[PDB]
Amino acid sequence: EQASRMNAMENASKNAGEILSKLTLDYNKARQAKITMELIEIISGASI
Amino acid sequence: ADSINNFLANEYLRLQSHITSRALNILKQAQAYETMNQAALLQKLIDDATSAIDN
Amino acid sequence: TREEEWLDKRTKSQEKVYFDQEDRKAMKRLLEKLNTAPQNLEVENILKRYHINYTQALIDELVDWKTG
Amino acid sequence: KANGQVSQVIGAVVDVQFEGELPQILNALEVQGTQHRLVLEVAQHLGDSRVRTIAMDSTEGLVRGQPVVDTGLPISVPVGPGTLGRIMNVIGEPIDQRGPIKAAKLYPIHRDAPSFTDQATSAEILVTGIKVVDLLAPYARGGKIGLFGGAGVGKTVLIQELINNVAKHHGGYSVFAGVGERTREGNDLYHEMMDSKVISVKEGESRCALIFGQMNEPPGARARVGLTGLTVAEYFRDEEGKDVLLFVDNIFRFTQACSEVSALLGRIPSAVGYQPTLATDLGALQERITTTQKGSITSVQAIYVPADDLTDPAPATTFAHLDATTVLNRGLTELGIYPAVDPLDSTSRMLDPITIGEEHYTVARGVQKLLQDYKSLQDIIAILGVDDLSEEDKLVVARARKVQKFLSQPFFMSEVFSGIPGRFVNLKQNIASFKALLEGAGDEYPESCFYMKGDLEESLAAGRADALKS
Amino acid sequence: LSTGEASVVLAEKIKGITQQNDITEYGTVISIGDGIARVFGLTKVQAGEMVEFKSGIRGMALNLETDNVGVVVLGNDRDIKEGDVVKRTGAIVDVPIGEAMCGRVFDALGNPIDGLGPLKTTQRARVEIKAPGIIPRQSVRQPMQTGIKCVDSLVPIGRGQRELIIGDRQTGKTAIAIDTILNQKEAFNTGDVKKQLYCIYVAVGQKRSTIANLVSILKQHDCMKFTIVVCATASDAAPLQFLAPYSGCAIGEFFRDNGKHALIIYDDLSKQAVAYRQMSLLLRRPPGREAYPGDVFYLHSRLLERAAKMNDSLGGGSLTALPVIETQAGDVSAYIPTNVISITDGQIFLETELFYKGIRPAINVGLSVSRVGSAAQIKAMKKIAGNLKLTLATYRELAAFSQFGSDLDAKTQQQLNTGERLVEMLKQNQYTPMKVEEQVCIIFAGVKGFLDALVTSEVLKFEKKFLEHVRTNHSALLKRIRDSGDLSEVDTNELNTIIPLFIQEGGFKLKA
Ligand SMILES: Nc1ncnc2c1ncn2[C@@H]1O[C@H](COP(=O)(O)OP(=O)(O)OP(=O)(O)O)[C@@H](O)[C@H]1O
Ligand SMILES: Nc1ncnc2c1ncn2[C@@H]1O[C@H](COP(=O)(O)OP(=O)(O)O)[C@@H](O)[C@H]1O
Ligand SMILES: [Mg+2]
Ligand SMILES: [Mg+2]
Repeated sequence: EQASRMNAMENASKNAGEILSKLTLDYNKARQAKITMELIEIISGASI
Repeated sequence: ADSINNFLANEYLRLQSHITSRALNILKQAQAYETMNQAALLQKLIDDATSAIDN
Repeated sequence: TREEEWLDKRTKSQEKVYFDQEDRKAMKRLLEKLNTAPQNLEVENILKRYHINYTQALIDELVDWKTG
Repeated sequence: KANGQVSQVIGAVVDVQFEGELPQILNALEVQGTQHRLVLEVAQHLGDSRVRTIAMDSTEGLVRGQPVVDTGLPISVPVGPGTLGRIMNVIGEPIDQRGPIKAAKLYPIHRDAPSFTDQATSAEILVTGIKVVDLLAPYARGGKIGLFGGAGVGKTVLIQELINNVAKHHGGYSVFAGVGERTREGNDLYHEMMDSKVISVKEGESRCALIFGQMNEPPGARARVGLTGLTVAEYFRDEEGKDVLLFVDNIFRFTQACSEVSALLGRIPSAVGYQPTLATDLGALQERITTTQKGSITSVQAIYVPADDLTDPAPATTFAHLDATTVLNRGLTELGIYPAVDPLDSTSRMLDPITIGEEHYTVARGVQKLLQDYKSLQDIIAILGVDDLSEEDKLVVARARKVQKFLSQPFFMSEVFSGIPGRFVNLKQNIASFKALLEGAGDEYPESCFYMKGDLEESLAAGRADALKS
Repeated sequence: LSTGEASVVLAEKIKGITQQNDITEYGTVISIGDGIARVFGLTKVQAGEMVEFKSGIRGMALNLETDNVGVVVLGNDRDIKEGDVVKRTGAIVDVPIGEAMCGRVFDALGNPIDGLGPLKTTQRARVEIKAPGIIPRQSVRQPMQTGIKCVDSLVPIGRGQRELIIGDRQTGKTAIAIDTILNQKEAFNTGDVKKQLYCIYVAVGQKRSTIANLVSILKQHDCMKFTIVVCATASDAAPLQFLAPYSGCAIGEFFRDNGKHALIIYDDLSKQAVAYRQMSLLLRRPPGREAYPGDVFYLHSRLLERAAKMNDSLGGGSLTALPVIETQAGDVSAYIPTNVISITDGQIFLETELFYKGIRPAINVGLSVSRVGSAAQIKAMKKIAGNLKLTLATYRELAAFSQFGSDLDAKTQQQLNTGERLVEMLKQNQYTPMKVEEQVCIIFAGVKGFLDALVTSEVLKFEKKFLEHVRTNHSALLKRIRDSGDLSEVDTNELNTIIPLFIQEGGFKLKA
């Protein structure tokens, strides 16, 4: 039980870390798009 | 005996409502057509006026 | 894709189930704990005016009769 | 004699062409020939005897070249006791249909805030009857109070409760300025104050003023009607050294209305589209709402949090001006606890061991630390559960839930929704009730009884009643 | 009235026809593009005034500049050319109102597109008018029965409020509106004017094929006799989509000011903002956040704020609004959805997950809320509606523990099962509205726990059979619940005894 539990948490913690890292990339990508969207709005208003 | 007496009793009212409902619908339904005939007659009068303008 | 809701529901769910049983014990314990002069003068003065013999048992019953 | 004339009309922005003696900025201009009284507030001088103004009423029906009269002073509204118990418009017109408003004089809605040397700040506990508020975020009489809440969280009902508990039985006067909110709530509050005798038709009564800038009003009016209500409070403050209770509805609509026209005014949009003058425009209003040597104003203003995003520039800047803060959380409403006052986010400048009694401060932090610990255990409890926890953690979670549920208090304004009569809790009973729970006085009884109760004694009596019932 | 008498009055009416013409200023178009026309001169023109071009199409003067005038083409702008004539009519935009509007389909301007015949109406009201004040309004205390179990029970709608039908594409937003219109048809047949509710459907940016299918359904159920359909399709110019909501709203004010009750249904408003944004962007106005104009909030607020419950002094009329909002990916944090939520009273959240899991109508009661609350529900409903919410609240919590499993307390098993009956009970098919009294009986059986006996898959069919059985044998009971609107004690005992009995009589799966 303890042996299989330890292995399960190792595999589970491993998968948890991989997914967390993947979302971090998407979070940064979304951050760049957010700045781009807001920045274009400010330029559009400043143009006129 | 009490179930038959209450059945025919309540069933008698249902038939009474069926007739009066029929006599009322036929009357209202006829009135609907009657109004339609009146509108059709007057509609022709308006149609005659529009045609007179075209002429 | 919503894992925060999954954790949130699991928290409230298990807590409710756990404390639901604790509520039963709490009700039983508190329930087990709950399971385990002036009027006397008023009636006595009345009996005095009629100068009738009065005993504490009679007064206690009349007092209990008033509350009843 | 009209000096100006309409030259350009686009949306709510209207330009006037003057021949000479241009009106100062913020001056009120009267347009002649309109079906309804239209007032224009001078905002910018564009040169060539041109001025750009904002319309307070619908610009539909106007005509280029229509004569405009210069009053020579900013928008003046009637002040005095005549406005008490009466609804007034952004330009001072009575919309209650009770007749004209009698005012001893007219004051301008624009004025400089009181100096710093004559600030005369003071701290005094305000017993509002709400146990969760009087304990964690005490209010200070004469200091700003903020109610941060999202869309449909219970901030409107909370304002009504404060009025029912604070406005009444108040020696001084009170002012209610509702800007940008829906009109349905205004009619309900008016009928509520009438039935509650807070307002009445008989003169010499109705020690409360009502101002409404509801959504039905166009832009510009919602951004300046707030100043109208403030002027009423300023009159009752300066002319009479009487404590004034200023109940301001959602103020986010003020900064929002400015942004609705900021684009047409020529300003460049900000990071979130707001006007560059958000800080200054909002600062001019907050600095004016403060206690002075003459009188004091206890302002209860609500801040609408759009999309539950506290990082918005409008509310973020408001936190710096508020003395007491009340942040409403949506998670609590899901649990059924009301009022949904966030105990951790909510803060109060009066929450200082020197200002308030040390016992009051101790019990306050004791609850915050208790709840903070419980929130951390939620993570492990989700996977393992409360059973796998230690006795120490079990007791923390047990008391934390009982205290959290006990924070819920039913008020009179919530009877229609819940069906349980309101209840008032004193400060002494409030501190004593929670202080007893922190020591474990109620750890024995079930957590079900510590829900929507006023005092700890009420919860215990209810618990015993359920026992004999079964 | 005899045929001769009517004809004489008809001829006399045609005789009294006046027609006066006055000097109307006209201007030339400096430029025309994307439906925007820059007009030269044409001074002394009022904002929003109606202007007519050479071809005959109308226009609205929105931008009044010292140099030129910005006009919007209210139709197809192919025939417009440089230098064309533009004649000002002298009247602000308006639309025809009256009772003849019922049973027809109009456009944003109000022209009938059904092809049946010309509109016979004499009253025309301005499209944009100041909303009622604070005094004319009145507290909402009348229920607006939609026919849906979950709505009439959990999110009651009272005549005079504003409820938001927010959801994603193909989530049942239109299905809710259709079920409401069908429910009000019954009250229209019976002579109860206090419950008749005129329906107004505003279609903004929708394919004509879908609107055509919508009208056929109304005629199929004979519910079009009291319905008004305003069509502002995608091919229609942006101003038409911009005015269609206000246009239909003006038609509702007619019934409102006349002591009557009207229900206006605004379709997706995001499409209006695109048209209003497009109309504003083409006018060379400075754009705001997300490219929308700065006063986009004032747009919807001005529109929805008109719906109110007039006081008895003005007739006691009421106008109910049911605006719809389409979300991209269920993100309610966007700009437009957030604003509409803060304007309306309550909002109905539609979840795509619940929809595919068999929960139709897919309603998220956890987030849905209504300001009026129980103030609109009837006596027999408030009593049962209260406990229903609490029971459903607990079930949503224990949902997670089901995955945990490995044990289940006796009570938790009951509460878990009990909640499953309610969810299965609240489900409802499309185009199947239920009567208010019938829901009380079904919802009553659920909270009392009787549905916990039969299998969940059989609860839905039991609903149909149970209601049919009651309508035939127990008819006086339904009449009391309807007339009095309260669930008396005598009805409780009778209802509490027949519900368990019926389940035993009929052939169902009794094993829980
Ligand atoms: N309660 C329901 N029960 C059974 N079927 C339903 C239900 N609601 C919708 N459907 C089906 O979903 C489709 C139409 O969905 P619906 O029009 O109601 O949602 P919508 O959001 O209004 O779509 P759109 O945004 O394109 O107008 C149809 O195939 C319909 O049969
Ligand atoms: N503490 C509360 N007491 C009574 N009703 C509440 C409470 N909180 C929420 N409600 C619910 O909130 C809704 C009203 O929200 P509201 O207070 O009007 O927000 P806002 O201040 O933005 O107008 C009602 O449907 C009502 O059922
Ligand atoms: Mg509010
Ligand atoms: Mg749809």
